[PDB]
Amino acid sequence: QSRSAKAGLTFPVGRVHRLLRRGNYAQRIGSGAPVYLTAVLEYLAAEILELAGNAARDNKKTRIIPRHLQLAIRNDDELNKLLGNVTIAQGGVLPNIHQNLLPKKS
Amino acid sequence: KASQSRSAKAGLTFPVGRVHRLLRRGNYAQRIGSGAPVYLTAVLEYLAAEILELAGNAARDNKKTRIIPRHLQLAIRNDDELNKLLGNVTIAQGGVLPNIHQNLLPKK
Amino acid sequence: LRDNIQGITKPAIRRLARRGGVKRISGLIYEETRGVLKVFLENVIRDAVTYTEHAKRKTVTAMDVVYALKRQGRTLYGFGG
Amino acid sequence: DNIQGITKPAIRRLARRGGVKRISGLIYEETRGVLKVFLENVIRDAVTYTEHAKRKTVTAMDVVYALKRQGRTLYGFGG
Amino acid sequence: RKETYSSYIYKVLKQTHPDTGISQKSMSILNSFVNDIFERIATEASKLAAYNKKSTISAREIQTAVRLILPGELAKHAVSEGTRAVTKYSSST
Amino acid sequence: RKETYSSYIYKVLKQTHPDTGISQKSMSILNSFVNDIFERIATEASKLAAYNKKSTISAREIQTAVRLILPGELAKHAVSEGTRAVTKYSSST
Amino acid sequence: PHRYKPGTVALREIRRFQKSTELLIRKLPFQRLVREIAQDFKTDLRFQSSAIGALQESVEAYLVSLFEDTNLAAIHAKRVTIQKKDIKLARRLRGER
Amino acid sequence: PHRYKPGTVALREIRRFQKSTELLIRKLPFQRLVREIAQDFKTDLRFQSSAIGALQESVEAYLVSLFEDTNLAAIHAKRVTIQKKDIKLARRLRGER
DNA sequence: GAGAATCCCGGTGCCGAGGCCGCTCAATTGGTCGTAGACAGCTCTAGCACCGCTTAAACGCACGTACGCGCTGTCCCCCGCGTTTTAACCGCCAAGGGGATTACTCCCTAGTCTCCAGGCACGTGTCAGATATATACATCCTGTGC
DNA sequence: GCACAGGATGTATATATCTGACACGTGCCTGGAGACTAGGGAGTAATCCCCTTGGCGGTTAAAACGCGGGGGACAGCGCGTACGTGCGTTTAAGCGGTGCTAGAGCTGTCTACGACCAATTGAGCGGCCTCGGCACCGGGATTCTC
Repeated sequence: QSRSAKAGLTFPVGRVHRLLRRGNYAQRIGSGAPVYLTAVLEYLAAEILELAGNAARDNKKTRIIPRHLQLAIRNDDELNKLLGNVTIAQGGVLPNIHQNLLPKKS
Repeated sequence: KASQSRSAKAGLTFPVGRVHRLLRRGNYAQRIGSGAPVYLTAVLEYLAAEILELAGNAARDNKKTRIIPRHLQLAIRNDDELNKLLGNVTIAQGGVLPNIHQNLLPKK
Repeated sequence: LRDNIQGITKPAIRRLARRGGVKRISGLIYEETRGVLKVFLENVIRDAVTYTEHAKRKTVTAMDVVYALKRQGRTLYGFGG
Repeated sequence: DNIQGITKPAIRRLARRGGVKRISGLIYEETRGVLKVFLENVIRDAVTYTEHAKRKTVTAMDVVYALKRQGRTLYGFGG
Repeated sequence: RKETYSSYIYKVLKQTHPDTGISQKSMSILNSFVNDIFERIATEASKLAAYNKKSTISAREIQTAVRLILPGELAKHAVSEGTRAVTKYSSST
Repeated sequence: RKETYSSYIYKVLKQTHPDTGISQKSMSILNSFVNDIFERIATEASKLAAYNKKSTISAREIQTAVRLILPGELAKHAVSEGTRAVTKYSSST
Repeated sequence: PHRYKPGTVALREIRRFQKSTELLIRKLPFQRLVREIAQDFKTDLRFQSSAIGALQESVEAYLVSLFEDTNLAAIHAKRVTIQKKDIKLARRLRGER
Repeated sequence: PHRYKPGTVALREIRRFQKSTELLIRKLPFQRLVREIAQDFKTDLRFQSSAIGALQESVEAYLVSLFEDTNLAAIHAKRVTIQKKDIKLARRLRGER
């Protein structure tokens, strides 16, 4: 039986444990550490795909495009703060206009 | 059969055995070659020697004898290659750079 | 509550500005710069205290704080030994 | 003529992607110089990876590691 | 033969969205994203394990690391669900 | 029992400027500098060797690490002195 | 005999550019520049196809991030026009030396 | 009596502070500041004195770098006087929020 | 009030994103042992708290002066558009050159015991500021008269 | 109103004292070096196949160019105002002193968690296949705009 099932998770605790094993970090690795690592990657992936799915549902699209990924990652200020040094392939820019760049009055 | 270390056998003054020891249990790789500790000893020797040439020249420009960290700050930041090498560092008891922008002076 | 943010006195922000080479400082900048001091302060000391609570120490030593400066790319020398 | 390959409407496209209304005319050659010093860094950062890998063609993954080294990491090209 | 997280991220999505599709280059965005985050958290874990002269990787130093590299409301939520996951793994020994 | 680089760097400045004192705060600057340079070059050489799928650190990837990290003119001076150091090491005859 | 106001068609193409996300540099001259800067280091360097696209997406990303900040620098100077001193202002304040 | 032109002694204390090395803030208000800003994360938390000195020289280096950058931002804006928008512009261009 | 320029909707393939079978390594299971971390104990360093006097430093008020800023006419150099040309873009052939992939073999480097001296930690002999007398000698301040 | 004589005073420069901050000679211990062993990692080499760079040619949006004009940078100029200067009046760091006392750190000892080896089975990777989501082309409603 798979250890991802006994942890109730859908990311590969064996594979990330194996990658951590040749990950060359220390001489010994505990058993619960890939479980906790799998859990935090699962929650973080669930939230970013939740925002991507909501952005897809806002713009009538049922396929994820990296433009929708950029709109999903840059609108949330927390994920913007964590992904501040990272750019996205075919991402695009959020439409932001300073208030006097718009001409005229009223 | 009595032989000395491999630091002088490499003609170097930093301990190649100690930096080798840090290369094993620094767990950067499970296998370490023979030329890696002598080469790393050599490059640390070169950078340290360059730093003390600049610090000694700064101290002789200040005609002191003991290296105050003001001398280290002026040795690092008045040389451009160390400015790109040590851009994000802060040196304890170092202070800032003497610079005046030309508009701030009373040009009259 | 107390005179703790404003305990960093008004000529001190002036002196720190004169270390950089300014001439003219407006009067309304002092509380904003005090805000800048404090907002840098919590997001360095939160890394410092997370390093502290992993060590199971309830005093903050001089080593975990300089690695907390090493965290965001603002590394510091002198207390590293 | 090969040096001037990035054309003036391309700087116009990048500037209006940046969202700038009015552009001064002396921008463009210095922006070209900005390109020829920025991508200079990553060509140096990538061909050293390539020659240490005993290869003489570059790929996506090593220049993505070069961008990751110099702080502006990119996704979607492996890595 | 190379490895990725195709079926797993796809099962996460089909759990939360049974109707949205995924472009392969978008999935490469997510793959580079997830192993980038993995490499950062694992490198910080390696450092902070060596920092306290501990030769072992465990749950407490990745715990401290995920508080310190993930900021607010993605720190505490991830810590809560991961503690739930490790407790439901240890109980189901 | 403590570890440092104090005596070695001490004879480094004595072999070129014997009439020069050193401060222990400045010596802490120097120790932190050599430790930071060591850990930077070693972790980037390790990451670069992980690119190659090479499990062994040899001199070639750390001189590659010199060329990546250290600025170019002092980088070529450093690799020149490193090559004469390793050739003088290799002459065990 | 109609002529449009300066600021109408320009602002509408900023909007049409901001909704779009396609590459703006023509790929073949950029390919020429990256080859001609690469051959100064090692002659006969072959190039993988998506490496050119990675370099292109990096340089549009970095120039867009620079141009937004330089627009902020120019609008801070009570001006609607950028200038090369605003370019070096943004480069110093970015810490790009 | 005889006075000096305003700004002539300003540059004198500029070169006096930039000649100087020591620290320009009293230790006790800093110490109460870090005690009353660190107690929310954890109560009864003691401190190493040289850790307080590290916090000192780190934050003073950040403030002198930020003030130098803000002075450049102000002098680009055809002024010498430094305002709130100079701080906002500088914090936008170093990238931190 | 007109009119290009937008959004919005209907018809065309199509070609790149989900299902579907083989099966190969790679996650998973069971037994062994040694070691690194977990808990107890004890010491000493040093961290916190307060007394008390000091004084450099900060707060507060009055002034006044250089600079921030609102306006105003001036270029004048940037912006919208026809026209051509021109180099980018696309389809596709090729070929050969370089990454990939298996296999064998050496050699190079991890692991272990011995030792002894390299590099410490910890005492003492050896040069720079500070206070102090001393005594003639040049120089300045001060009282006085023509 | 100005020149002359008497008193005061720095002061210079040589010792003596006298303290305070440095480089150098011995325990010591522990980690680097040497010898031996073992095994697996990289080096090399031969082939395979994939892709990558030219190389046409058609063709086509797009850039270069110039012309008319118009909004924005810009030097200047007034005007007020806002921060620099200065000095009386607290004041609160600061030093240092002491008193206490709790936690950092080192050692000891156990034990329990996981590296490691032999065996297992399953599930995800990949070639192959299907098909429908959507960019694209053409026509109609609608929006700022001069």
